[PDB]
Amino acid sequence: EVQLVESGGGLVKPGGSLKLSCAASGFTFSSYAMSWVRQSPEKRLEWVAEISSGGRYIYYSDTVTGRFTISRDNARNILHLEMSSLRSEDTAMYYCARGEVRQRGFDYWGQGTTLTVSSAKTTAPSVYPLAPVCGDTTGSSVTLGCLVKGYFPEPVTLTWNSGSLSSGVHTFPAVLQSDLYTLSSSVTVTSSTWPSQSITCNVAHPASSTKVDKKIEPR
Amino acid sequence: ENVLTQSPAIMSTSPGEKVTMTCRASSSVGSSYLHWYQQKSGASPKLWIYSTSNLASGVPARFSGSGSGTSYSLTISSVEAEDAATYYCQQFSGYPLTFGSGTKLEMKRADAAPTVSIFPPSSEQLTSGGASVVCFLNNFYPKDINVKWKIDGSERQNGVLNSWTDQDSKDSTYSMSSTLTLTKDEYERHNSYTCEATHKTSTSPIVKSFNRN
Amino acid sequence: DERETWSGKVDFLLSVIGFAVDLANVWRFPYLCYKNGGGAFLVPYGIMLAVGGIPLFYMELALGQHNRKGAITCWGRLVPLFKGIGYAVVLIAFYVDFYYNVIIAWSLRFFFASFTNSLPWTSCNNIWNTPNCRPFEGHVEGFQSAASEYFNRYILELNRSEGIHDLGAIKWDMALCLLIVYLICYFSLWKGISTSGKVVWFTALFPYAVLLILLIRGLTLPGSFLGIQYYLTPNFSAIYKAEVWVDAATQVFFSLGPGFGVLLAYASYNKYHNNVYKDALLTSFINSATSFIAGFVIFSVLGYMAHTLGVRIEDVATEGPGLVFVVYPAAIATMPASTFWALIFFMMLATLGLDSSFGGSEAIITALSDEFPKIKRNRELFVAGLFSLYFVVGLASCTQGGFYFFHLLDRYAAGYSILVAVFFEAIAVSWIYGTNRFSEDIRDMIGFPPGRYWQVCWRFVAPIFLLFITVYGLIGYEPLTYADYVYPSWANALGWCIAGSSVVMIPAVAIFKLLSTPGSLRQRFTILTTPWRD
Ligand SMILES: CC(C)CCC[C@@H](C)[C@H]1CC[C@H]2[C@@H]3CC=C4C[C@@H](OC(=O)CCC(=O)O)CC[C@]4(C)[C@H]3CC[C@]12C
Ligand SMILES: CC(C)CCC[C@@H](C)[C@H]1CC[C@H]2[C@@H]3CC=C4C[C@@H](O)CC[C@]4(C)[C@H]3CC[C@]12C
Ligand SMILES: OC[C@H]1O[C@H](O[C@H]2[C@H](O)[C@@H](O)[C@@H](O)O[C@@H]2CO)[C@H](O)[C@@H](O)[C@@H]1O
Ligand SMILES: *[C@@H]1O[C@H](CO)[C@@H](O)[C@H](O)[C@H]1NC(C)=O
Ligand SMILES: CN[C@@H](C)Cc1ccccc1
Ligand SMILES: [Cl-]
Ligand code: NA
Ligand code: NA
Repeated sequence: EVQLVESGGGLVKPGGSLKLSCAASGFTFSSYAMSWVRQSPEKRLEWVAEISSGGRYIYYSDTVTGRFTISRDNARNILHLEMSSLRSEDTAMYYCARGEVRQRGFDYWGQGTTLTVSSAKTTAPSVYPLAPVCGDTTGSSVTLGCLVKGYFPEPVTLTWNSGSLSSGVHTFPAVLQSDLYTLSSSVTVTSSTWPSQSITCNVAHPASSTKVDKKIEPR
Repeated sequence: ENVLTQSPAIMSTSPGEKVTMTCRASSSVGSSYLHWYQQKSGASPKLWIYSTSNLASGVPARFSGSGSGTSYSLTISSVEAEDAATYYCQQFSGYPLTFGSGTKLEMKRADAAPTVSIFPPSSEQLTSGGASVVCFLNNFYPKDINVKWKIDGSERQNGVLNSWTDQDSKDSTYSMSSTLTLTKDEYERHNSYTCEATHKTSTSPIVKSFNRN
Repeated sequence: DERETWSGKVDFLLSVIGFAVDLANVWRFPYLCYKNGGGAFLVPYGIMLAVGGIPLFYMELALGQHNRKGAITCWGRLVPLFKGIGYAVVLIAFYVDFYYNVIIAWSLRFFFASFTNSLPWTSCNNIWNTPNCRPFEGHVEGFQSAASEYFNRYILELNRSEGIHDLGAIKWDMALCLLIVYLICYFSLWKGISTSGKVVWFTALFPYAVLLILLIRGLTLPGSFLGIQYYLTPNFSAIYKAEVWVDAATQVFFSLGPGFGVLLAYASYNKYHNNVYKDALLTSFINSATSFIAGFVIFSVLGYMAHTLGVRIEDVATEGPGLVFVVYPAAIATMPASTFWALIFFMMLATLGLDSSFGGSEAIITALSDEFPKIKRNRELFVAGLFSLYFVVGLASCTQGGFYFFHLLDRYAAGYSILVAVFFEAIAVSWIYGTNRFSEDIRDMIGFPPGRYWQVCWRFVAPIFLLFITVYGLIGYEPLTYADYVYPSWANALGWCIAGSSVVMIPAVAIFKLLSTPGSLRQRFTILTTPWRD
């Protein structure tokens, strides 16, 4: 039925500017008011700005006031957020929501679009295999690993056998250290499953145009 | 600005029990202007309770809102595993609009010892000059756990990257990834490396080492 | 930024409840129920009230609070082409104060004469009585009642006047009452809603105190139930009648105060985030409820006369000043402790017109104050000059032929004038200004947009509802006549000028500043069709 899609956003240098767009469908857009709500990496929800149904009455938070401009296109049903002189504190995932009746709160939310403000340069991740020490053998089952280290910015796409294995798989969230993200993933398969078959760790890092699959051997 | 504070910050509960999370505002808020949102892990927030009482469409009757003035509360009659998420209270009473600090609801279960795995630096990494050791602690409860790195005889307190998985909706356990990064030249100067984690489950730590041999 | 504000909600509510509730709630509504066949009349009444009446009442209170300024500036900042509407609305209320205040004076006059025992209107034995006088109401015109001859041959002295051309001598006891009325209105609206909001605490609340007493005192009398039958006994045969739906539509519109700029003025002093939709619904209900309650008050006494006093219900059941100044007092005189019921009754009539007159004058003052800062800074002097103009011109209605002058303004002044005014108010807001644009204004104030039900009534129902009343009003038109006297054709024309004086302002101001601005339409047109966007 009702669907909201946030588009745009990505890495931006401090002081820079960017424009976010929200595509509204499934309802009359001119009727409902819209708002931008961002959630920081610390998971703190902060209301940014609200626009009227006709785009007349506008409200901003004291944080983004004067540095942000929220627009409205009722013809194509597109919501816009114009950012300028971006700071590091402005890094979060921005949400599109309505937003019409104050007493009903926010009806629907978009999937959100991520904005990262940093001076850090974009770098491709280095994928490393995790091969068990040799060896205690087995054992009921054996765990493998894939180390993705020194990349930026987020996100990264990590699966196993092209998403074939969803079982016994733990993908740990990235941890930013000195302007670099380090990520790792563990998969647990039976002793007869490996290395009898092929267990592959494939990582995808769109920012650097890095698509790399991998094979794990106990060499 | 109207500051909404929610407590407890994190909450563990066994399925079927009754949970209550509160909300407190700097200034008095209209009872019809206070709403609650449920945000599941890796998902967008969803309207849950509005006007302090009325539930939303799709929201089970187990949820109930209450409170007024500067104090509000969200209550779940009988908690279910699918009710585990972060809950945010928010007020439309006045601008700027503000969200509560949020209350993270986690499911409580039986204690389980972590399954630990240690991996040596990958040969692909050594050629780059760096050497990083990784240790996986999988499927344990509760969340808190402590990894300790030792090269040979002595412990190394720095150069460690820890990561924790969010609580899964299946076995409701946690997991940790501890990565110790070193230079290859400084890595090849020591022939032994040990990764051990002291959990609540055992009075003595689960330990696994490896040698360059 | 910025504007003076209310002393808190109860002041505003009582001002609106005060303005909305008047003698029309008493001498009119109950009569219509009787004429239209009882509680069945509530059906067309309630329907005409829901679709037509409230939405118009809601509308004015909404943009009244939203734009936060008088009728003149409000429509000037809304649809500058239609700014003339604000002018029309203001001078309509200006015409009304020339006459309507007289009713309050009559109330004070009867109040002064009711101090005594053996009330003067209870006997045909007096000096002003004709041989054709009767103890109570009848059929034949040549023979009137005792309470009727007192009002006509003593108070009004309308027998001296042969028509509107002869106003006779000025009656000073009546001029004294009118002056007393204008004084009360001056020390009320003196400092504005500061004092005004406090005074309505009495004028608005007092009538309900007396209503409760007369409601009990009425139902405590023999044949009181018989009157309630003639009042509420349903005939649903009238539901199919066209005139019934017209009377219900007419009463509902005139009972509420939309289009007078009074609601617009009162609401302009509201807090921007105050909830008007709650106030509009509340105030509306209290109004109709008061009429319904008062209905029991009148017909309980009316039925009492038919039973104990031996008079036909058709004769004693009437509308307008005749009911309150003649029929009802006649019944009170027969009851034990007559002097008490008479004193509180006439005081109720005065307090019923006072808060209604407050809003009328305030609509002029507030609309002008926002338009002209000169009379904004000088207040006490302005209202003094205004009420001075009222009193002087009002002396025409204090004459012996005063009623002939009063009845002329009653029919013509606000009757056909405001219907077209409010019709343009509805068309301007819903179409020129637009509904979607207006609905958004309310959402920013009360937090939520009006239901689509309200949007439909504003854009469609109201305009048809207004023309419905206007069309039938013109088709059922007749030359002005009172009793056996027929007004000269010049008198009729003099009233159309008064009725046209207001309405003509709309197209006039539309043309005036249409020639003032440069460019060429649509360019000149679109400038006047744009609201104030800064
Ligand atoms: C004669 C005395 C004793 C009673 C007077 C009758 C009115 C007080 C009642 C009768 C019909 C009622 C109306 C019936 C229909 C509704 C529709 C309703 O519209 C909506 O609310 C739609 C959704 C929403 O916005 O809530 C608003 C009130 C209203 C006009 C009611 C207003 C109050 C009314 C006029
Ligand atoms: C029906 C007869 C017999 C009794 C009527 C009682 C009168 C006094 C009742 C009816 C409706 C009532 C009002 C309803 C609305 C308000 C708004 C509130 O903020 C102040 C009190 C006030 C103004 C009430 C005063 C008392 C009131 C006017
Ligand atoms: O009998 C009572 C009372 O009636 C009249 O009084 C008039 C008075 O004359 C007027 O000047 C004005 O004050 O209204 C009064 C109403 O009673 C008569 O004057 C006389 O009978 C007496 O005063
Ligand atoms: C009635 O009594 C009042 C008491 O105030 C008095 O003024 C009046 O003269 C009396 N009526 C007469 C004597 O006709
Ligand atoms: C409430 N009914 C109005 C006719 C009363 C009024 C009085 C003075 C001015 C305008 C209107
Ligand atoms: Cl009425
Ligand atoms: Na009325
Ligand atoms: Na009144």
